[PDB]
Amino acid sequence: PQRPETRFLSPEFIPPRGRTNPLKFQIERKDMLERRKILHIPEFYVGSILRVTTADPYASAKTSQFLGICIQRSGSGLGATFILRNTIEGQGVEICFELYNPRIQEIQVVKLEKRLDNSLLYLRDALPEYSTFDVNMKPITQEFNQEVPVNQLKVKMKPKPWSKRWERPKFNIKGIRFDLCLTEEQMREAQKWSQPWLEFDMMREYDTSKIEAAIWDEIEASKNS
Amino acid sequence: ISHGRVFRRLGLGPESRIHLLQNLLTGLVRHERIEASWARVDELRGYAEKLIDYGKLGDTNERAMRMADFWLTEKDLIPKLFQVLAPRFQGQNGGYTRMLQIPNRNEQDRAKMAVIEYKGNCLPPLPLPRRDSNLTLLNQLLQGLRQDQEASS
Amino acid sequence: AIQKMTRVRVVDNSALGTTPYHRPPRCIHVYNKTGVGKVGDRILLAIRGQKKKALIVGHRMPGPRMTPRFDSNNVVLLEDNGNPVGTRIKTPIPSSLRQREGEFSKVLAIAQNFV
Amino acid sequence: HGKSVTWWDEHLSEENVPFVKQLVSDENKAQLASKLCPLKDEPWPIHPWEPGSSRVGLIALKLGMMPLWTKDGQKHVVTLLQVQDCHVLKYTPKENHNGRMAALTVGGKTVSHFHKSASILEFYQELGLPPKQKVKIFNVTENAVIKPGTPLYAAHFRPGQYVDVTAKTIGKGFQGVMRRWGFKGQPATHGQTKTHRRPGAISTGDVARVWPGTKMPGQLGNIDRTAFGLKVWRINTKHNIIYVNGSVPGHKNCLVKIKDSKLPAYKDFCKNLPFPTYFPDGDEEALPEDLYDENVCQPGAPSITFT
Amino acid sequence: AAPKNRRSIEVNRCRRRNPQKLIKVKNNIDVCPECGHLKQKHILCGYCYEKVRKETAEIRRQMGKQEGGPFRAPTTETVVLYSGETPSEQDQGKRIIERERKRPSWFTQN
RNA sequence: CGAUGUUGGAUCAGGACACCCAAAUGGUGCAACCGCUAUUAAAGGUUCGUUUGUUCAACGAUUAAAGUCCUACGUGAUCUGAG
Ligand SMILES: [K+]
Ligand SMILES: [K+]
Ligand SMILES: [Mg+2]
Ligand SMILES: [Mg+2]
Ligand SMILES: [Mg+2]
Ligand SMILES: [Mg+2]
Ligand SMILES: [Mg+2]
Ligand SMILES: [Mg+2]
Ligand SMILES: [Mg+2]
Ligand SMILES: [Mg+2]
Ligand SMILES: [Mg+2]
Ligand SMILES: [Mg+2]
Ligand SMILES: [Mg+2]
Ligand SMILES: [Mg+2]
Ligand SMILES: [Mg+2]
Ligand SMILES: [Mg+2]
Ligand SMILES: [Mg+2]
Ligand SMILES: [Mg+2]
Ligand SMILES: [Mg+2]
Ligand SMILES: [Mg+2]
Ligand SMILES: [Mg+2]
Ligand SMILES: [Mg+2]
Ligand SMILES: [Mg+2]
Ligand SMILES: [Zn+2]
Repeated sequence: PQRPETRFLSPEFIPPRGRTNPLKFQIERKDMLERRKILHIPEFYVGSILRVTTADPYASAKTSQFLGICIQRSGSGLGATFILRNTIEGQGVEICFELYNPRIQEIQVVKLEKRLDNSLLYLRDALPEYSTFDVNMKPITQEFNQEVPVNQLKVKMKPKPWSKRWERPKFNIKGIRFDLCLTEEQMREAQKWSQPWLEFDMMREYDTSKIEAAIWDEIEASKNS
Repeated sequence: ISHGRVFRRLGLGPESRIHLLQNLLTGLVRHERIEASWARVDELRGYAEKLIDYGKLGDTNERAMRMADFWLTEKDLIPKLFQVLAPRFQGQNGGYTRMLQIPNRNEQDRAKMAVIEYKGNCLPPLPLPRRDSNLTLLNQLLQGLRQDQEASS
Repeated sequence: AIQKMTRVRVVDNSALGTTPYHRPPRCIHVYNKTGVGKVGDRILLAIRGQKKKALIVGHRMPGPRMTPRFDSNNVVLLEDNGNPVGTRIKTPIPSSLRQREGEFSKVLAIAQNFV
Repeated sequence: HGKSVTWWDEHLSEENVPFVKQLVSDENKAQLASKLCPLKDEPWPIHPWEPGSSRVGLIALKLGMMPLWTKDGQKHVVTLLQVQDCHVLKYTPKENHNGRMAALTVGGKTVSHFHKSASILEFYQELGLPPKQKVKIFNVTENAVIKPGTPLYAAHFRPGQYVDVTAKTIGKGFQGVMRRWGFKGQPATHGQTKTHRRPGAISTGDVARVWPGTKMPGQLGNIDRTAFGLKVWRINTKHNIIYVNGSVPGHKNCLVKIKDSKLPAYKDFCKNLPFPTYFPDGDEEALPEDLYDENVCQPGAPSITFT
Repeated sequence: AAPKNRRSIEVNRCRRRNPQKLIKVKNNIDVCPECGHLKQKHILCGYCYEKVRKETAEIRRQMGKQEGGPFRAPTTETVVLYSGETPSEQDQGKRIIERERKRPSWFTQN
């Protein structure tokens, strides 16, 4: 067997599309790399389970723990955020942590996983057993030769209505058992909002390959310096 | 408030906008020089630039084939794109097409016309706006500065 | 964000908050000057035909960063003296309520789980 | 004589267009680099600080926004204001401008010569600087006058100070009365006919006229506004970037007029500041790369512990 | 609403002849160096382009007769040759379009 | 009367002071607290609901206070038509 190498770049390092002087992105990028020297932010995707240790002043112990599945990742630059989902005592709790908040002591990934979707916001309307995670679960270490294995797990759903109309093509959700909860009639009606030309409009795509190469050199130079 | 909107409202909506540019792009590939309204030609320039970029990827790349399948509504132009247009453009990166303002159409609507074409087409050249020759009085005076500047520096 | 005429959920063991009724416990009035209340803001409830004050512990509208968000509007029953009528709270409560100890000492004394 | 319209690129040949661009570009660098010695080219005398004195502001460019955290755990938003090219242009005597305070003129970022007026180009030629984009007038007391042509940097403001910001806000065009003034609209479904966002009654029956102060639909947004009491958190030296708390009026990549705050609380807060401005040559020492306020959590600082 | 009184011709003349409503003159008219006709500075010459368009239609009309089918398109480059000319070595391997008229001056061979 | 369109709401409010609140003050059967009464001041403010077409009124919750009145009992070439 062989072990091919691939690069992982955090999503917040990808500058947003728009009209901002690139000098602003360099200023944020320098501060982000300085913060990463002290706080070790590991590689984690949507669906991976993370434990985050924050510092709250009003607790008996100044540290505070929270373990849950990462529903989504969003934001760019110094204000990157991620949302953790966990259910305790039958109560669903969601917290939107900040990656670069100086009140975070450490970030640990107890299970590195990638799922069929890119934003797991459909767990609010899913069954409770898909959101409950053991608080004191032991960390799991994987070899680099696994390439972040994808967890193909279809999810049951509560009866309608839901938080959002997941049947619509605009969400592109394939990790949900639609056959069990929906009939053929509702599937055809949800297709009336389908827009087939969006995937073929070649001016709407963001080509950031050139930008990523430039910022990789800056990251590599920071480690060497 | 249309701040930051780079696209234009054409036809009967966002879907009709693509189809209008789909027919124009098909005509541009087959004939290599077409004339239409200036607003519609300006939008067509962006797609004609990137369509060649998909052509350079190759005949085997599936994404390029599916992308060329949708835009080339006539099915005898896909072999032409991957075997004539793409091989011709290998040197330049973005200098694929030219846009010039044709005078107003001699009709009631009096629309603003434009001509869009591909480089190196097998057609008579357009009357491009030619710059002044270097022998002109103003150019000769400025060339005196350059000769003196290059003599010392 | 809890405002007038919102169905709420009671998270302490009380005779009034546990006995089933044919009308859900709705909100009557929020004592904030703005017509909408946030976490740790007093509220008046209409439970089983009578009016009881309550304290909101968790809502569903997102708030500031690093603040927990729950899946149900959770309130705790309260009296005019500020002493809760319940005995213990099993549903987790945000840790930010410990900031106010002068008036929430009794409410936080019975809480079990903090997030 | 119906002379035809012309532009700089009309009569230039293809072999001289690159040459002219090089010609003007080399002039700008020579002119800008020849002004980098304010204290070596016979500057005006410098007076010590006095109560009630006002300093000279700058003209900066708004880059964007960043989040910033303090040592107490709170989160603040700072706007990156970059000073690109700032030079004092002309000095007006006290009795010729207002009669109370002198006026100092400050220019904006460098622009092309080929698209400015004849008088504007001629004015800068005598001074020896490339044309500027925006020009603003600053009210400065006689004890803080600066010789025209003296460059200014972002170090003119030291972290900890409160500054004002004046710039044209975002223009939203011809907007209706609901968006412009915030009037409530009519209901949407209870029988209303062709009335959902209209102002409604605009006056009373008796007066038989419309008062001059009446609110009506019209232009919204493209006007000059000022923000007061913005605290300066961090100053960057090499890139000349100023961090200001809160949101400053104006869109991205616009020119912003920055001055010391005129609020009554923030009076005489310039004794511990450079006067009349920061001269890098006189100090003969290298400033830190970044200047931080005492309450700012630095990116290379240990994580917050509330122990 | 309905007008209250008839507008006098004195008022109408002021409105109908205001400088905004008058036709503005054009100062960007120039003579074409090649044909001597009139054109604007930023617009291609109407006479010269019409000269090209007529020739382009003739070339395209000849191509149509060389591909009878509606879905027949060449897979190679195209070169147009006039009377008194023969294909070059670099022009081999390409479809040939023959025109009886002499090669036009503006068209340039490579 | 060869037409001055008529209650209530919705929108927008202009004004008066015989002031409901906010500020200053005299008197008291004013110790303090809570009140009663009088002088001065109109820049700003004067809530959300159940029943009734309702203005009005009753009732629930609250507020520093939920003022009185004029303006074709403002405002249908801006809307509503329950009466
Ligand atoms: K009458
Ligand atoms: K009033
Ligand atoms: Mg919802
Ligand atoms: Mg636009
Ligand atoms: Mg149209
Ligand atoms: Mg364009
Ligand atoms: Mg009852
Ligand atoms: Mg605009
Ligand atoms: Mg509305
Ligand atoms: Mg009608
Ligand atoms: Mg309507
Ligand atoms: Mg009058
Ligand atoms: Mg206007
Ligand atoms: Mg009459
Ligand atoms: Mg009214
Ligand atoms: Mg009023
Ligand atoms: Mg009075
Ligand atoms: Mg009072
Ligand atoms: Mg009336
Ligand atoms: Mg009415
Ligand atoms: Mg009407
Ligand atoms: Mg009327
Ligand atoms: Mg009726
Ligand atoms: Zn011509």
